[PDB]
Amino acid sequence: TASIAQARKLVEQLKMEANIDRIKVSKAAADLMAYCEAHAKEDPLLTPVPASENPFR
Amino acid sequence: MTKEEQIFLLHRAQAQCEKRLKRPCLPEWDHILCWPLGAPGEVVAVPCPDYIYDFNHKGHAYRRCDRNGSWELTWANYSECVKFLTNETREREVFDRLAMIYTVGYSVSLASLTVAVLILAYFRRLHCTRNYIHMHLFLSFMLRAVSIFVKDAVLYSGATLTAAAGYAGCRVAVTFFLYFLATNYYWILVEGLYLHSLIFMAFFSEKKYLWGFTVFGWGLPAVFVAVWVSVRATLANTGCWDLSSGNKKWIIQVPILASIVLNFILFINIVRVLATKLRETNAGTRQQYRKLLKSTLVLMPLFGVHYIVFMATPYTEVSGTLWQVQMHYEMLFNSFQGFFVAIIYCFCNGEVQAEIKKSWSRWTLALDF
Amino acid sequence: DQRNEEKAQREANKKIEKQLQKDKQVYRATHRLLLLGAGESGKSTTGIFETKFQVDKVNFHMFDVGGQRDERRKWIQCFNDVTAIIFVVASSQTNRLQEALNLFKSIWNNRWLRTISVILFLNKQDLLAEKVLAIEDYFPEFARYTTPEDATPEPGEDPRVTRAKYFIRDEFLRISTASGDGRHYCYPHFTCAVDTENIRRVFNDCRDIIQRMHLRQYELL
Amino acid sequence: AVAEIQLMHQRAKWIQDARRRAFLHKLIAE
Amino acid sequence: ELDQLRQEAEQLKNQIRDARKACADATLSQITNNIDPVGRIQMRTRRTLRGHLAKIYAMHWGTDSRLLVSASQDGKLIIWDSYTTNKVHAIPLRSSWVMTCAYAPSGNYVACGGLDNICSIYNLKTREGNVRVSRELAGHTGYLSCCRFLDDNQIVTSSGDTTCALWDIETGQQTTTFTGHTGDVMSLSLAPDTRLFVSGACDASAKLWDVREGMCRQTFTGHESDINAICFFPNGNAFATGSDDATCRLFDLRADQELMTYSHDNIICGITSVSFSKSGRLLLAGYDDFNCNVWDALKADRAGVLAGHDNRVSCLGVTDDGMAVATGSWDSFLKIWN
Amino acid sequence: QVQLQESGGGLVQPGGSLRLSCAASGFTFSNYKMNWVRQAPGKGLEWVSDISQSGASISYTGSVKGRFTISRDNAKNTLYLQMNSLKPEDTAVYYCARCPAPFTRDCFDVTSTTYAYRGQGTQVTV
Ligand SMILES: CC(C)CCC[C@@H](C)[C@H]1CC[C@H]2[C@@H]3CC=C4C[C@@H](O)CC[C@]4(C)[C@H]3CC[C@]12C
Ligand SMILES: CC(C)CCC[C@@H](C)[C@H]1CC[C@H]2[C@@H]3CC=C4C[C@@H](O)CC[C@]4(C)[C@H]3CC[C@]12C
Ligand SMILES: CC(C)CCC[C@@H](C)[C@H]1CC[C@H]2[C@@H]3CC=C4C[C@@H](O)CC[C@]4(C)[C@H]3CC[C@]12C
Repeated sequence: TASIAQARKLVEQLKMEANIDRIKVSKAAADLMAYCEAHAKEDPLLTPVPASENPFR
Repeated sequence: MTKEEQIFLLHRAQAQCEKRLKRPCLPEWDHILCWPLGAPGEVVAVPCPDYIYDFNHKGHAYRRCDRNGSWELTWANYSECVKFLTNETREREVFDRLAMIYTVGYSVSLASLTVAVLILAYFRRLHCTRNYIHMHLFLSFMLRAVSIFVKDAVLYSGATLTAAAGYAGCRVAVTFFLYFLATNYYWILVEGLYLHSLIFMAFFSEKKYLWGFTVFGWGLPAVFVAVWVSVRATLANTGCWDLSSGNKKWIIQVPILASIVLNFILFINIVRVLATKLRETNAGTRQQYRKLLKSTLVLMPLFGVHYIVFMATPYTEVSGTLWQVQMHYEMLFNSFQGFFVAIIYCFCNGEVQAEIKKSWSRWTLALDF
Repeated sequence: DQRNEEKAQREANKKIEKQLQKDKQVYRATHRLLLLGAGESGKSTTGIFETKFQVDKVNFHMFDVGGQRDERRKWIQCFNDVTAIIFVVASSQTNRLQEALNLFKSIWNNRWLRTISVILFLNKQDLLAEKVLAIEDYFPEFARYTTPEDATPEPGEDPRVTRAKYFIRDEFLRISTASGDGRHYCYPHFTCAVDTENIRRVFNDCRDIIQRMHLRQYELL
Repeated sequence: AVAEIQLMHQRAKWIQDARRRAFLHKLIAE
Repeated sequence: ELDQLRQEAEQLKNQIRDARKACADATLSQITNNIDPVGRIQMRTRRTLRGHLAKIYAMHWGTDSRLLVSASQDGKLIIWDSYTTNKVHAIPLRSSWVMTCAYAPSGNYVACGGLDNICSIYNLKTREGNVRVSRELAGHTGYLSCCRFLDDNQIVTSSGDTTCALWDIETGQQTTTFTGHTGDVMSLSLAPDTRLFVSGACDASAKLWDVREGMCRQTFTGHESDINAICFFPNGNAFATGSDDATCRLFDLRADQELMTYSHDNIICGITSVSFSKSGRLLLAGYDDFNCNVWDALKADRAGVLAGHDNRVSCLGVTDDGMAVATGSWDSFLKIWN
Repeated sequence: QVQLQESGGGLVQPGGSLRLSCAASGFTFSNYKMNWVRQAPGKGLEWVSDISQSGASISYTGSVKGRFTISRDNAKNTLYLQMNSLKPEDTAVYYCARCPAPFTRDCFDVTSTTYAYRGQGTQVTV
């Protein structure tokens, strides 16, 4: 009865995974754009930094 | 050089004629011959001198003293004496071809061995003990080439054109000539020993062998050269060190001869195992024969196999069959050896080609606007 | 203070450099073997086991893969730097030989194991002798096969058993010659259940591998 | 022997003959 | 008994698929049309750390963006000072094979794991002045693939026996266990708040685990082959995965599906490491074809390429302040790109 | 989601003929080398046959060499196995297995410990 116990556990796992909150893709994908926009300036790879601040130059 | 001794002998001869001094024509010294008692109205025949190797000794120089005790209005016949300068001048034409072909060879082998050392030194991932010893080989070829050009300049100035400056210049020139020449044959022996040690020991200490080979390569010839310089400067120390003395020329000849027979033995020993390595891949044909042929052709310029064809020959006559065959053959292969060991090993290497291609690809990608 | 730290770290760097210049020397000298074999096979002759020994003043580390998982596709990529992989199979339930054929095929064709050589042991040569009175069923090609003219048989061996030996060998040789001969080679051998020459064999093949590697560097082989 | 060294000695032997040649017939020189 | 459970499982899978298709109102590649391009990011090599003898397998930036730990297969573990290129510590390991190494957030501990199935935690305090084994953990039966420090006293580990574990370093016992995978688990990544984490295995699924509870919440099956790399987006609500299929995929924790796929027709090589940048706009992926592609994480276009390595790129790390990017490969060199 | 669905089987008489199918859903079928694995009752997994990406290179187990015909259909994404001259000793559970990596030659798919990339299986009895 070990294999049927494992099958039951997989069924219960799928039941746990199904009964979750799902947010719309267009909504969640706009939060990522808001994040990338808000934290644009602070990025040192997007914008190259003068050699006086960058300790590797 | 020799010309000063010749003048000294002439001065000594003048002194000897004077001591004899201390109606016949009276004896006198006319800076060439000391003349015996002449007969009036008759020609006096004195044989061509016996202290000149290149003159026909047998002939006679006619000079007639007249009945007044004076020389005929000075008459002399030198036709019989000068029987070999024609043959000399004819043999001079032959030497210029040989004098040109090593200049051409050591121009090509100079040009084609700067790109190789540029590539090897410049690239980072081509740095290894193997590619250190190859760099020492190529820089020994370069030092050989420039030690030929330097020697050629003093040979030119000697031929076509102060004196003491020429002497010491000649001594420094000849010393660096037969030092940089000596180091090249020892560095091909070093490569012989290195390839013979990898196969037959299966482990090696990079630092121990590197410093051992470096010292054996550069340091050890300077001992031979130094001993030769000191001995030559002890016994002769006159003129240039161009003229041979006797057995002393062997002092640097013999330690070089015994680096070409040994290096040849190392060659034939290594080839035998390649027969095994091919045979052991058959059990595990013409293809194997072709691979062995190729391996032979890419291993014969490195260890200088062609040297053994005429390595041991006694010194022959200046003009002749054997001498010209030998010298033409040797000058051709000694000259083009540089270019051959350049093309076969540096240009045709797979890893070098790969690196160059990748660097070229990076350059093309960088040029994208 | 700013100078003292920039002197102390230079000395720390030099001491670590000196330690690595003695460990680099040790690491490059010693050769490495991977003892990969089946469970049925006699591999005796934590996760990983290690044997350290030396022959002719040459150090050999041999690594026995112990209690791992049967999925080899990930952890085997750590072994692309050993000097040789020793592969031992036991001649004989399922067709274990076919599984050995498939495993050797996968090892050979692998992208990251093209520069590593394989040493091959055929074990249980006595059981093959015991099977002559009781094989041919799982291979339809054993009948259409003749014994090599160029492989000499040892005294006191039934020619049928030698035929089975050379057939099994040629089954591994056809796989090894199918592709990628130039880069790496396969060295098949024979061994009894109890034998002592094996270590000398491995030594006399590891030298061969290193020699062929240096001759590959000079573009000769 | 070494061909370049052999060549040097043969060339040196050939070259060292300017005293006897220049001394005996100065007419071509003059 | 098995039929009523397998058919039910198929029904539940179809329900999840239909829920995902129901919530798929649009894609990330539609709402990002009017976004400025990141231009050509031309990064330069500033340093080159040359100390390792064998191939470099894993590395991990410290929280100060100054020191980094690098693990090779020669048995040495070397701590590099990124500025002065001085080797600070060199530790000889008891085993030769290493697959993971982790640098604690406080900088007191360094953990390493490999095929030996024993995770060695080293205390860097050393008032004596020499490194010493603080405690070794031996509770795994496969091989230790990846480990990460939550804090000084807790460490999450991933094994090759299809299970993940959470240890307590002080006691040396397993707090809990994570048993959901059906293949070798390659790597994991911790959220900044150390509350949730993801695990990528060799069954093309990604499991979202609750650290405190001890259960998984979500299973993402968008890949075709084994997932090697996994990295959290800097806000902790998305992550990108790199599989052997040669495509990168970006998943979401709230949309419960993939947002975007990164693929190029001239690339057929496997993915060995991924890492987001500080802002998250750039995604750095080290491929099997001896270079690192700089993907635009909101446009799915290549910003540039880091073709500095001469062998397979094995590990890639980005600093917490985004000042540098260090890559380690099997040529035994560490390239620090500006 | 990589999923494989075996089709066909059933009880047949020795000397008969039978065909199988393998529905390959959720991946680029054309770029993967695939193979057949079987589990004899009370025995371990043994390799039967395989087929490359293009379909040029084909190999069989010796005991079934020349008796089976494997063929892949990249148009409809389905693996098709023909079995002629059936034997009472060829009864087993059949697994349609996929190689884990694309554009490669080597495979490691004989693992009985819940290898993820094989189908649920079909029963063939004689
Ligand atoms: C410039 C004039 C006087 C000629 C000088 C010739 C000699 C003294 C020079 C020319 C080439 C030089 C060598 C070139 C390369 C190396 C490799 C290095 O790792 C050690 C020194 C060493 C071995 C040099 C020693 C000195 C050297 C042999
Ligand atoms: C013989 C006379 C005329 C010239 C002598 C030149 C001497 C002083 C020079 C020329 C080449 C030099 C050698 C070139 C290379 C090396 C290798 C190095 O690691 C140690 C020094 C050493 C061994 C040098 C010692 C001095 C050296 C031998
Ligand atoms: C392999 C190498 C090292 C062998 C070197 C042998 C050398 C050192 C020996 C062997 C024969 C020796 C020569 C034998 C005879 C003479 C004649 C004498 O009036 C001057 C010295 C001289 C010219 C000797 C110099 C040194 C010499 C050349």
